Amino acid sequence: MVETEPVQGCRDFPPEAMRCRRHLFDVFHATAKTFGFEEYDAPVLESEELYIRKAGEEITEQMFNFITKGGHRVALRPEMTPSLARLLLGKGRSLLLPAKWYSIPQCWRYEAITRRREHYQWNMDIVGVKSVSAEVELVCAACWAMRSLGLSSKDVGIKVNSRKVLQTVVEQAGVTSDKFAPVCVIVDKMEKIPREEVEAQLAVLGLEPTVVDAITTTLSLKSIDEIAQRVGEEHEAVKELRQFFEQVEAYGYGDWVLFDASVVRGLAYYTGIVFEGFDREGKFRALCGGGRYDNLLTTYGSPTPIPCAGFGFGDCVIVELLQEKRLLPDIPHVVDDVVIPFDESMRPHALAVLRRLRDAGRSADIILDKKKVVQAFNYADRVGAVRAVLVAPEEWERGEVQVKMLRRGFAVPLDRLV
Amino acid sequence: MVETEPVQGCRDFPPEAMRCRRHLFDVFHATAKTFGFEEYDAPVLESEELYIRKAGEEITEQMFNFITKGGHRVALRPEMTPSLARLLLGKGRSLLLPAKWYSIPQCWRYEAITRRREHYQWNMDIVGVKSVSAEVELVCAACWAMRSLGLSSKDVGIKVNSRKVLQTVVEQAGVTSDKFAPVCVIVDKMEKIPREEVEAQLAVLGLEPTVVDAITTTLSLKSIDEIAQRVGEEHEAVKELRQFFEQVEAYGYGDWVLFDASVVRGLAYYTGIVFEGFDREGKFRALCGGGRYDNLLTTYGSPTPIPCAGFGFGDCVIVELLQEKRLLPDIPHVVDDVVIPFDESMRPHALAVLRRLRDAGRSADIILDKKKVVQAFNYADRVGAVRAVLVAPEEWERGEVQVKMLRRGFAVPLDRLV
Ligand SMILES: *CCC(=O)Nc1cnc2ccccc2c1
Ligand SMILES: *CCC(=O)Nc1cnc2ccccc2c1
Ligand SMILES: N[C@@H](Cc1c[nH]c[nH+]1)C(=O)O
Ligand SMILES: N[C@@H](Cc1c[nH]c[nH+]1)C(=O)O
Repeated sequence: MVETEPVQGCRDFPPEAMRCRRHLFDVFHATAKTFGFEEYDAPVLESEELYIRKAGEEITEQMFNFITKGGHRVALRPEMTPSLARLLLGKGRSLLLPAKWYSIPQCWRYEAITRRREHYQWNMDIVGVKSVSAEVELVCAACWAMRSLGLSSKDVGIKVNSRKVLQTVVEQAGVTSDKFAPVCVIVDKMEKIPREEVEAQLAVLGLEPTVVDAITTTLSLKSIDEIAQRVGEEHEAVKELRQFFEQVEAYGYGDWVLFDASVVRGLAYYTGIVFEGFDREGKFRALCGGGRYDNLLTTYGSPTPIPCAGFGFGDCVIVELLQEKRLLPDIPHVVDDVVIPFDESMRPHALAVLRRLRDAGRSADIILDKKKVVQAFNYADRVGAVRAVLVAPEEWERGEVQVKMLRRGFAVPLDRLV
Repeated sequence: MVETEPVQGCRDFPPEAMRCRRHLFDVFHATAKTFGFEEYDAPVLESEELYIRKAGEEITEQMFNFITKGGHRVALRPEMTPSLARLLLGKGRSLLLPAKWYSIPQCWRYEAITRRREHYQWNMDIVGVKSVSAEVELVCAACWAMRSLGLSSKDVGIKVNSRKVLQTVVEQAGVTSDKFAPVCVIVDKMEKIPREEVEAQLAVLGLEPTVVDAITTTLSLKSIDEIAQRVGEEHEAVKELRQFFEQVEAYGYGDWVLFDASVVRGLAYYTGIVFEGFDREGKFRALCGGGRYDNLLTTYGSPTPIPCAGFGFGDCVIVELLQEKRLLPDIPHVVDDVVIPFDESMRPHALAVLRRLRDAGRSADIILDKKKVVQAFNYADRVGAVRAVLVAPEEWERGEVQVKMLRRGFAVPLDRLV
């Protein structure tokens, strides 16, 4: 007896579960199409060199990696953004900007807590757009998908902030910019852990209380006005946030978005606006997350800087949420027609009827093994047949077949079936 | 400058290539729906124990495997069928038969020839059907997909045979059935390599010339009648083949299928009918391949035998074929509308028009960065916009917007856009 359970921390998708998965993914695809993005994909396997960012990120701590027999260090992608940029660099100047690329890759992490080791992540990125109009498009896409699954501005939101704010606090206070990204990582873990633990974890990177307290204060500012008092309306993070909120208002999604100076995200490459989907009952971790990352491509060796922004939207939390709101009922399998031979002698004919139904775009099954009509009808019910088509010898001589709608069973000519 | 090329032997799918991939996969999905199959999926990662079959198969010689840090021996699936059976066993008696399951998994092999290490394989299996009516359904599905891509009975075919034929030759000649599966593996490599090399490779497994010559002769029989002379019409492989050909005839695909006693397939678990898609110009390797495998589930420790049959249909050869026949032209990207602000002051309004178009199911982009109208029109062309919608201040005061079909530019009220 072989092991039926899957590999540690992975998921099987038998039909029922796969229909839930499809319900979700169809939304990601439709939203992408609505917003005008183009699909792409890259190998699940990447060179390990692609991810070592030296910022102390939780994503680079828990990487599912190994060695090919041929010696090359490779990894199951923990995320898609580095792969995207690998494609964008490959294209060079034959890349046409602006580009709006999306994908639904499965991504992989490794842990000792026997926790999931995989998830599917919708990725949406806009490449080659300087202005916050891209973030606006991105957030609006996030919200569209959410409403498409049947969530409202009363159920979820999008918290927004800009790392440029903290960028200045750290620059003015006298800390070399190399220390910045690792700080964002530490400051991102604020609600999750104590306050004295963060300040000690910051102090470890060579930062005195004056410099640390400035950081504490600026995360717990509640408005843009308060950000303005702290760094002026002159500040570009302020103009960007104002423009961002103005454009999302105009698009019609003002009720979905709000400012939150605590939001930094845990990844290193974000440089400007950042955002984080959340549920309004405070029950769940983030629904999705993204931001602007203007330097990643410079860092990958692009001769000229390429502005980007995008987000990830995982398959785990959104499902947990939809399930709580009872917006993910099991959809049962359907099929238009189940062709039923009265007996084996009728099989050849039933096969020609089966041909016609399919030829006309209908979905159809035919009873495969020898079985009684009554068992065949039971089978039709089980598989969600809208209609049973009985093929009996008597009707066949007349050029007819019996048809029963499942939601007597009337005689019908061949030609009127379709 | 980071490495832009992907990992050895894998493929990137930037937008253009991904549209080809989608063209193909949409066919696999539609054919599956037409034939009434249900989608499933399992982890790309499986325990290594799942594949060691001891038959000398080329698939188990070239397996892309490695060790998790946690010690477990795991592998990137070289095929889907063992994973399917893992799911089917997990379900036990809550599995409803007959079951018609399909999937489009990426599968992985390892080689020293720096050759592809991955492909996408459409898998279609019917579970819980004793009679050849399943193989009929399977082959007909194979052909449907092929015609759906625009191939004809004049371009490709399906060669059919039954391993039960060789089963008897080997049994009558006095060879323990353990030697059978390894023979099928060797006999499958017949066209690819010399004849004396196969007979020496057979002799290595403890088989004298009398027993070997029987095998040689029975592969090069050209008709079913000749199979009948050799093993009688009594024989069930003969009744099965006759029934198979009769049912495919009746379905309307007689011209696509033909008998070929050389066909055995290279995998161990096939027990009855087997089949192999081929192109009629003799140019390419197999388009797809499948068969009946009635014992795999017994072998996996099922308390009672579960009859199955199915096939694999890869993404490599079919593409090569379609490309030769010029049936895979690059489909360029489209989008319904590109909303164009006359200038930045018009952006808020353009965003509300963008809302309306999307709200109505249209796909739409909006000019994201600051740019001239003329550049905006050039952009609209590039991305396959069917229609440009210019939003100017003069028209806006009237409650109008300018609309230009891209395959003057007339004024239109907001409400008539959609
Ligand atoms: C329920 C939340 C969850 O499973 N999240 C998750 C799973 N797997 C990965 C793999 C790689 C990166 C992130 C995640 C997140
Ligand atoms: C062009 C044919 C081809 O690439 N075939 C192929 C590629 N990759 C795999 C991986 C696993 C098993 C089979 C194949 C076949
Ligand atoms: N890869 C990021 C999401 C993202 C896409 N684009 C920018 N950020 C994440 O894992 O959260
Ligand atoms: N897994 C088989 C195809 C198959 C599916 N079902 C039965 N056979 C192959 O790799 O060729």
